[PDB]
Amino acid sequence: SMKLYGLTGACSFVPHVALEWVKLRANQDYAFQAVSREFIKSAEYLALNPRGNVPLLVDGDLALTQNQAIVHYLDELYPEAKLFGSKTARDKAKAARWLAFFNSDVHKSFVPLFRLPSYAEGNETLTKTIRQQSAEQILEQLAFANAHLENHIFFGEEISVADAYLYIMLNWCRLLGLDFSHLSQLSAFMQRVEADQGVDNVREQEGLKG
Amino acid sequence: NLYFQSMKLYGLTGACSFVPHVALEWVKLRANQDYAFQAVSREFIKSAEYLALNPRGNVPLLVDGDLALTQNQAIVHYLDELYPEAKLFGSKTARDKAKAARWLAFFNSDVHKSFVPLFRLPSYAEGNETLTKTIRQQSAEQILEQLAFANAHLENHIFFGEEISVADAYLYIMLNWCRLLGLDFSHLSQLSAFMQRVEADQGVDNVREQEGLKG
Ligand SMILES: N[C@@H](CCC(=O)N[C@@H](CS)C(=O)NCC(=O)O)C(=O)O
Ligand SMILES: N[C@@H](CCC(=O)N[C@@H](CS)C(=O)NCC(=O)O)C(=O)O
Ligand SMILES: [Cl-]
Repeated sequence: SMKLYGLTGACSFVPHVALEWVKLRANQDYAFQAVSREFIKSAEYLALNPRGNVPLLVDGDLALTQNQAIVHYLDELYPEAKLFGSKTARDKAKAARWLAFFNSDVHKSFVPLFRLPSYAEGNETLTKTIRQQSAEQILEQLAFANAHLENHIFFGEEISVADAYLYIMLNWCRLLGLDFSHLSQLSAFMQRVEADQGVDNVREQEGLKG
Repeated sequence: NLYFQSMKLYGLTGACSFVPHVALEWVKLRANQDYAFQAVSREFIKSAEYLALNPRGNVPLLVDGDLALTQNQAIVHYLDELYPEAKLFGSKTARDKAKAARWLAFFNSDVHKSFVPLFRLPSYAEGNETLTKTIRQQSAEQILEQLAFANAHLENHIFFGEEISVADAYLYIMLNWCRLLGLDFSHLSQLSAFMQRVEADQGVDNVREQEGLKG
């Protein structure tokens, strides 16, 4: 049985949702191990993942990192679970495109809001500037996602791992006090994602409600 | 013939779009499917005509009929689904493919961004000589720490797939960026040998020719 190491509420939410969909749709249970930021820098965890971060999926002798690799792997093993919102190559790729945008381009913009560059620490003006630029970048990227939702209810034909990724980044925005109320589709999107049983179960497990 | 055109890749020569270019060349060589390559300028990708195809104004972009597909990882996973026989991830087996996909993701999502400040200095450092030097040094250090991790893998593996893969193509082009930037990685001893192995691949060789990367 596979095991996922994750930080609750972090990007590892997405493979956690994927695993729960596999559970609900393909009848395969899995283990979730919530980790602390202290544990992931521990000698024990570093021996499994020298990069000292999450997600990490363990499936027997396979220790697999990277959000996109994990979910593409699960999709290959369990095509019937429709992790990318469809079974057809074209539609899966379109959802994979959104996942990749979120994971490679958007998540990136958040990094300075979670961990300030070393050169900025103690510099009030530079710190403010870096945080401002991150906020502006995020809002510009969210506007692009929001525009898509003007004509589509999800980032797949049905709900997909891309939707889970945007959802969690919007939860980060709420926690950081980065408002997105001007992007008119995002609130309803969050409600639709929250209505999915797999998402609901994971939000419960990771302590994300309320 | 008149109803189905080859796939078309828009790319910047020598940039990250090299990777799906190599993927398409491998599909050509191994699955006998030709494709079109359109080299673009940095000016053309900010043009009105191009923004109509790709509002994000960057590359790669793969057009296959009515599908306009962006993102390196999405493009290569798509081609792998259509042409599994091409072994774009260095294997046909799900676990071996996933391990290669993990390296591709590391390169595309984690390492590539470390280069960003070296290609385009953050605006707030413009005109600030000391901050500019600190940013560039720190970015160079970050890249080398990430490359050291790739180097370690190569201590007991010939490639990042079981056979050569899109992950190898991604590291390769980043090491080409390092050379072009003057970022010395020669203390990581597996990397030069790795570049030679990658360059020996027929598909890589073909794409390097097409993109003008030989010297
Ligand atoms: N490209 C990686 C990025 C993973 C990543 O950024 N992980 C972060 C957030 S989930 C993390 O573990 N941060 C804690 C730390 O690095 O100490 C992936 O997609 O898996
Ligand atoms: N996450 C995107 C990143 C695309 C990207 O970084 N593209 C660069 C090339 S390395 C680009 O288009 N740069 C535009 C320019 O240099 O003007 C992907 O994987 O496709
Ligand atoms: Cl994109």
